[PDB]
Amino acid sequence: QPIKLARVTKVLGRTGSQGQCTQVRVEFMDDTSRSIIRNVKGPVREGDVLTLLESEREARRL
Amino acid sequence: DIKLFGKWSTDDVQINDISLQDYIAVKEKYAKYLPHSAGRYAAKRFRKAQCPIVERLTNSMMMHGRNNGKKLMTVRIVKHAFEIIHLLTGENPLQVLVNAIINSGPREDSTRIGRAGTVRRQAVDVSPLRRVNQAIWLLCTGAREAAFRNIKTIAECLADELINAAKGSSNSYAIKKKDELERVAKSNR
Amino acid sequence: DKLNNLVLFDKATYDKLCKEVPNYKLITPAVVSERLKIRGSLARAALQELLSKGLIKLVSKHRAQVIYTRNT
Amino acid sequence: LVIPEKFQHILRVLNTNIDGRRKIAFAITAIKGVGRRYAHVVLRKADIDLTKRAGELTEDEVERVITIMQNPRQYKIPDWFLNRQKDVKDGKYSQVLANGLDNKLREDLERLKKIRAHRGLRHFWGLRVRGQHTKTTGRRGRT
Amino acid sequence: QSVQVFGRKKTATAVAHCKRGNGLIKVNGRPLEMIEPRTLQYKLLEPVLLLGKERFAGVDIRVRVKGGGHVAQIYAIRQSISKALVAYYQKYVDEASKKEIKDILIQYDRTLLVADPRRCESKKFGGPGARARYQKSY
Amino acid sequence: LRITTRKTPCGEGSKTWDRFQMRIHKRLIDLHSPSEIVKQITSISIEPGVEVEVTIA
Amino acid sequence: GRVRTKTVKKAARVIIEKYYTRLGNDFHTNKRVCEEIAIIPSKKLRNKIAGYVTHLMKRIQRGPVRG
RNA sequence: ACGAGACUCUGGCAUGCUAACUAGUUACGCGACCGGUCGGCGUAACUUCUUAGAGGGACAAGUGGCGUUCAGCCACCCGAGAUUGAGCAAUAACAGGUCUGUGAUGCCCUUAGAUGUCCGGGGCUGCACGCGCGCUACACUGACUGGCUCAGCGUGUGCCUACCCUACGCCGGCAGGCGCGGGUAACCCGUUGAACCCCAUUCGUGAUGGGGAUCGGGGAUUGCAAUUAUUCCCCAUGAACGAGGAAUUCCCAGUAAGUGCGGGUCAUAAGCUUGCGUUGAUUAAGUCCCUGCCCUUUGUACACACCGCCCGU
Repeated sequence: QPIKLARVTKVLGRTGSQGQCTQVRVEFMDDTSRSIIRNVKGPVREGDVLTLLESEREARRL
Repeated sequence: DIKLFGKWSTDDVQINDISLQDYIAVKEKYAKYLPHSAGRYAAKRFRKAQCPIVERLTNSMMMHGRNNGKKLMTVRIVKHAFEIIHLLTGENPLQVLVNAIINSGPREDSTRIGRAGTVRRQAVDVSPLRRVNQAIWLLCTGAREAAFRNIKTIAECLADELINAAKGSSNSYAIKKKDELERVAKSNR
Repeated sequence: DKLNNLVLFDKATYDKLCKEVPNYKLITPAVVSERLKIRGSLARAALQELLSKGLIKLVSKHRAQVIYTRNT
Repeated sequence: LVIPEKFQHILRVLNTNIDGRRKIAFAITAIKGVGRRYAHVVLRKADIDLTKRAGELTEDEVERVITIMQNPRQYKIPDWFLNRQKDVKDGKYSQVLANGLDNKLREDLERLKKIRAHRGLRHFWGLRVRGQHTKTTGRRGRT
Repeated sequence: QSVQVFGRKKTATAVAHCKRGNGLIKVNGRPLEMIEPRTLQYKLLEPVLLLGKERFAGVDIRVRVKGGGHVAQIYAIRQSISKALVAYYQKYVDEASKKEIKDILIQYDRTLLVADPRRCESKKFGGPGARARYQKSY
Repeated sequence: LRITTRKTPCGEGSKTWDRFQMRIHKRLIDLHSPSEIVKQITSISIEPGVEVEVTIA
Repeated sequence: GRVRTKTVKKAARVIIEKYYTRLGNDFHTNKRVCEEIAIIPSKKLRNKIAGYVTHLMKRIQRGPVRG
C-alpha cells in the first residue's frame, strides 16, 4: 500500500449522479511530470495536496 | 502572546502533512484567545477553512436541537476538557488535536458514480475539507453517544474519544468509523 | 426500571476510597465513581467533605465539571 | 444525631413493606400524601441538617416524622396542604393511611348515577375527567 | 471629550467616552473584568493586551452600553474601545505605531474596527420561520 | 400599524395573507407666541389629510 | 447574476453615440454627466448606465463597439 | 412593446447637514475615598449616544485567472455594503373552493305553516383503531434551591363599548376591594430592570427530582347562566417514552435551529396563526435521481384534444 503525493492543477468538471464528485487533474509532486484524473469527493481548491493510497486510479471518463 | 484561553500555548503545533496547514490551522492569525467569534465563515466558500478549528469544534459538539443557541455553554465545555487533556496526556491539547485531525481524517470513500447505472459504488478521494468535516462529525457523534444516558459526563467521554483517536488507536469509535470507510472503499473499487 | 445502589455506610467510603483517590492523578466525581465502584453522588459529597478537610487543589467548579488535582 | 449505621429497608405504616434505598427528603415519599414539597418542607423546618443520607436515618427522625405526619398543626400547617381537606361523606379533615378506609371514599360512581349526574357516570366508565374531547383521535388503550 | 464614533454589533451599541485619566476602563459602573455572563472577559481583554497593556498611560475610558443581548453588546463594547483608542491615537500622536497596531489587530481579526452589517431578517407567512415552511400533507 | 388578513374569503388554497401597513407620521411645532398669531398663520388652506391638535398650557 | 439588461446597455449605447466627447474617464464623472443630460428617474439606474458607460469606453480604447 | 429588470420601503456607513423641553453621555459641593463613582442624580445642556429629514454612497468601479476573448464566470485589496428581505408580477384560462362572506344574485320547498329572527333554558361539547400541521419529552451539552442581570415590532379609558394598560397603603400564597392618579399617548407604566443563558441545592441511570401524563377537596376577578374542577392556583395521581420500521416535511447567513414577548380570536384568554426580538452551525456555492415544471426534435387515425379515438364477438 504505497502512498505518494498529488496536488490539483486543473478542475476538469463535476461528476456523479447528483453532483457528488469533482473530476480533477492532479500532478504527483515527487515526479512533477505526470497528470492523472481523479473523481475527488468534497470541496476541492486548485492547488491542494492530499495523501493517497492510489497512484494509478481512473474513473468513468468522457 | 496568542495562547488559547490564555493558558494553552499556540507556538508548538506541527501538522506533519507536508502541505495541509491551509486546511487545518490553529497557528494561523485567525486563531484567537477564545474560540468564540460568531458565525461569519459559513457564508462564503473556502472561507470555512479560515475558521480557527477550535471554533469548528465548539460548534460541532454543538448540535441536536437541544444545544443550538447555547454557544457560551459550548465555550465553557471546551475550556472543560482542554484543561483536562492538559493533565491526562501531560501535553498541549493542540498536539493531540492535530494528531486526531491527521489520523481520523479520511482519504478514501465510496459513492455512486455513473450517469446510467445504479448497481454498485466507486472509490473516491475525500478532499481535506470534507475529511475534517466528517471526522469531527464522527468524533462528536461518539462523544454524544458515549455520554448519552450514561453516568459519564461531558469533557471525559469527549476526552476519551479524542485521546484514543489522536494516537491512532482503533479502539476509538471515530477510528473504527475511519476503518469502516477504508474497508468499504476496498470492497467497492 | 430498578433503583438499587449502595446507600450503606461501611468500609467503602473511607477505606479503598481515601486510600485510592489520593494516589490517582485524575480525580473527578465521574472518574472516582467509575474507577472505585462508588456512587457518583456520594463521590461528590465525599469530595466536598474532604475539600472542607483541605487535601486537594481546586482549579474550577461546575455542576458537572469540578476540577481537582493532587496538592498534598 | 449523626450515626453511620442506621440503614433499614422498611418503614412502618400498616406492617407492610416499602423501599428504603432513597435518600432523605426522598425516602419519605413512600407515604401516599407525604412527599414532593410536603416532605421537603417538613425536613426543611425540622431543624436538622439535610445532608444526611439513607444510612444515617435515625429512629428519632422517623418517630418525629411520623408524629408530624399524624397531625399537620405541629408547625401550624393547614389541612388543604394535605391531599384530603374536609372529607366526603364524613365531617373529618385528615387523610387516612393504609388501604380500605381512604379508598372507600373515592368510589363515587353509584350515588351520582342515582341522581343521574354526569360526573358519576363519567367515573363509572373510566372516561376522562380533565375533559379531553374524543372524536376519533387517540393512541392509548387498544392499538 | 467625545471622540466617540459608534462601535456596534447587532442592535446593541456602545459609546466609548475617552479622556486623560487613570488608565482604568469602566463599563457602566462595572469593570471590564466583571461582566454578567462571566465568560467573555478574555474577549474584552483581547484588544488591549494584543496591542499592548503599556499603551494606556493615564487614559480614562468609560463605555456606556445599550441594546439587546449581552454577547451582542460584546464585539461592540470592545469595538468601541478600539474606536476610542483609534480616535485618541489619530488626534495628536503619530501614525507609524498606529499603523503597526492596526495591522496587528487587523490580521488578528476584523470585528475590532468595522461593524458587522448583519441583522435579523423578517419572517415570511405560510411557515414557522422566515425560510422554513410547514410539513407537506400527503 | 400592521393588519395581516387572509386573502381568500373562504379558507381554501395556500395560506396566503395581505399585510396592510399604516404609517402615521407626527410632527410637533411649539412656538413662543399667542395662539391668535398661529391661527392667523393657519388660514393658508391646510393640506388635506393633515390633522392639527392644539395644545395650550 | 450581474448581466446588464437592454435598458442599461441601450441607454449607455445612445449616450456614447450622442455625447461621446462629453464623457469622462472616471465613473464618478460619468454618472454626473449622465445625470446632467438624461431623465433617469432613480440613482440606481443612472449608476448602472454610468457603469456600463465606463466599461464601453474601456472597450473603445482597443476597438469599435458594434452598436 | 408587456413581463423580468427597472420601481419603492428599505437591512446595512451619515463621524457631513436642517435638530427636540414625549431623546440623550462629561465644567463646582447634594448620602462616601489621599483626585475616582450613582436611571432619587451636581449648578450648568450638544447633536457623537435613540427617533425622522435632505443629499451622498456600491458600479462587477479597481487588479489577477478563465471565456467564440464578447456577454459573462471565478479569486483579491480597499470599502459599512461586492447576491439584505418582501408587496407589486404578463397573454390567456379553469367547469379548483366560497351561493354557510356579503342589503350582489337563477323556475322547485318558501305563498306568512317565516331552519336563528322580541324572549332564548341542549347541538360540530359523542368511543375500539390507520403514518392529517403541531405539543411537552425520553435526559448529566441536563430539568432542577437561586445568584446575577441584556430585549424589539407593537397593543393601550370607548358610536346601544362595563371591559384598556396599569406607578403605592392595608390585607390576602392563588385571583383581587378602595383611594391619592399616570396614559392619548417616546409624556403613564418603560430603562418592556423582565423573559433563553451566565450553572454555588438534594440530583448518578431511576418510576424519585427527565416524563402533572392519568385523583378529591378549596379561595374566587372580569362571566345572571363554567353542568366535560371548560379558562386564575395548592396538595397528592410517575401510566407510557430508553431518540423510535418501510415510505419520508423543511433548511443556505444573523439562515436552520433553541428561546421567550406582541397582534388575531378574545368573560381577563393560545397547544393555532401572524409579527418581534434574543441565542445561534459542519451543513454544499453542485447535479437533475427516482420530484415536478412539456422547452426543442419527433409520431399521431386526437382537436370534446389520451378521462381522446376506436375494433369485434
